[PDB]
Amino acid sequence: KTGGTQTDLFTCGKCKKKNCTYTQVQTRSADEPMTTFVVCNECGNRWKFC
Ligand SMILES: [Zn+2]
Repeated sequence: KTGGTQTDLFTCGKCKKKNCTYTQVQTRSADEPMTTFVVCNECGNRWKFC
């Protein structure tokens, strides 16, 4: 009950598995382009990629 998709491109930094979700948002406006964040659906370890 969050707003992301199961992608499994990056591993977590704890559970060391492949069940991470990512979202592609672009901070303030849709003309100030994308940022890719990756969040583990398992323990909740999150980091970014861009
Ligand atoms: Zn984790």
